[PDB]
Amino acid sequence: EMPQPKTFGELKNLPLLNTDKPVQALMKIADELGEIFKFEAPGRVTRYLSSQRLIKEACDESRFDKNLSQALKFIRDFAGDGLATSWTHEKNWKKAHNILLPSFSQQAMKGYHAMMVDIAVQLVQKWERLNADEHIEVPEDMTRLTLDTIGLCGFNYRFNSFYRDQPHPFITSMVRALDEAMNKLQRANPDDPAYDENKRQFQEDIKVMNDLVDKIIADRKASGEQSDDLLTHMLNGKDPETGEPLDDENIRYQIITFLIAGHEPTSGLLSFALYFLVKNPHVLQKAAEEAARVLVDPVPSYKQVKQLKYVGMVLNEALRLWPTAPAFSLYAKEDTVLGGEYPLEKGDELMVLIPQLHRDKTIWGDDVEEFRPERFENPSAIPQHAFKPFGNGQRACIGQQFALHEATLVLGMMLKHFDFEDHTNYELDIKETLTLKPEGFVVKAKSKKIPL
Ligand code: HEM
Ligand SMILES: O=C(CCCCn1ccnc1)N[C@@H](Cc1ccccc1)C(=O)O
Repeated sequence: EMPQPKTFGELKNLPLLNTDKPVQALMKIADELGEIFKFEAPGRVTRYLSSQRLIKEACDESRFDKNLSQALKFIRDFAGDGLATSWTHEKNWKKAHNILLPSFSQQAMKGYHAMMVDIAVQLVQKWERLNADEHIEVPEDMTRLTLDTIGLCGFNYRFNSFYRDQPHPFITSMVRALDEAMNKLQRANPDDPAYDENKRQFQEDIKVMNDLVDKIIADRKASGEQSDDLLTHMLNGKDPETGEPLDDENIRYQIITFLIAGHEPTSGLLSFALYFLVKNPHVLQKAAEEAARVLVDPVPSYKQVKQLKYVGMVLNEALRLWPTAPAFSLYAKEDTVLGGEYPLEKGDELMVLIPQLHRDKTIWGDDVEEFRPERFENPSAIPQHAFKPFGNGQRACIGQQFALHEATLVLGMMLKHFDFEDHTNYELDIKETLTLKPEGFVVKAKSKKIPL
């Protein structure tokens, strides 16, 4: 009874994801098959959920817990039992959860703001300093910004991305390791000697990341500056339940986890937000008007960022259309029936296909493809589990407020400081990595010539 997309013999559905854009492939499948489809691969089955109707059940934490998708399982080879790749039942998940949640308290957020502004100003300055007719490589610069922000705010580490015309080596290795991790989904015989080089490159890339992590830790140890940041909590915070701090190994995984998680989807969000803004000039103008009205100081204060309501709406609407961490996986904690209709056995896996959730016309109306920030004029109007860019429940994104604050600040500053032109009439082309990004999205920015 459950729809299932086309199969490939013994490979079952797995070749469907042998594409550069698997999330978009799954969205198309969802478009065809509806709110739920079974997806089989050799030795694996999951069910992709796309309707709020079913996802609200899936989001019942008494019935389902976070599952490590194959992607996360393979990413776990270097993210280990960091927060994102740990099972809820692993001691280190709840420990690190409890230890690191304070890093995203309101007070923490205020504390990050200055460094977020530091990086944002670097972005603005970069764009201010472009010559006539030069253009902005949007995902690239958003990723420079987000990486630097998480590095600086989180770890008091400067990736100095705006000093580089190429991504920081960490990124290069992180991108290749993520990609290798996700390529393993397709690999029938992962121990085939043909993948020895992939294994070597994987370890080399993991070593690059870990070397940077070791440097972040050593620099913090050696530091004479007082820090009270995410790393501080990693190195010193004690879990109230266990009384225990994170052990060294987990700290390292958390650093890797947060460097990755703390920058990748946010960069996508910013990129998509700017994409949608330049595609929707009335929206852009409204957002710009808000930025101009609110950001009355040379650098935004924390409170001003919080007053960028419409910018927040823009970001939420971008997350609605292109949630940059576009899926998460769940497993049935016990036998349960989904939707009154689909019996699941304990351990059965679900995938929540967030972009498709966000296109559930029964929630959003028929105009789901339109970019309408006003959908979020009162976010509380959105039904529960209808809008899930940050995942669910206690396994939701710990960094959501950081992401949104950063993105609101940055977008606000961008909108305050520049007019943007979609000079190429850019054709959305969504590159799928760990996140989604509008690949090749370029704009031209005309400074409003507002000093910092
Ligand atoms: C707009 C940007 C972001 C989006 C869309 C996003 C999305 C998500 C989603 C969907 C999950 C759940 C994944 C799952 O259940 O498998 C998640 C978890 C997580 N995110 Fe984010 N995220 C963003 C930014 C960030 C930031 C800025 C940080 C850290 C500073 C971060 C750190 C994490 C961590 C550590 C987890 C795992 C939480 C846990 O399981 O304990 N993310 N994110
Ligand atoms: O589920 C995840 C992993 C989601 C990670 C989201 N994310 C980002 C940051 N934090 C969490 N991919 C999806 C889509 C997919 C399928 C095959 C190959 C690659 C991708 C799936 O396997 O169905």
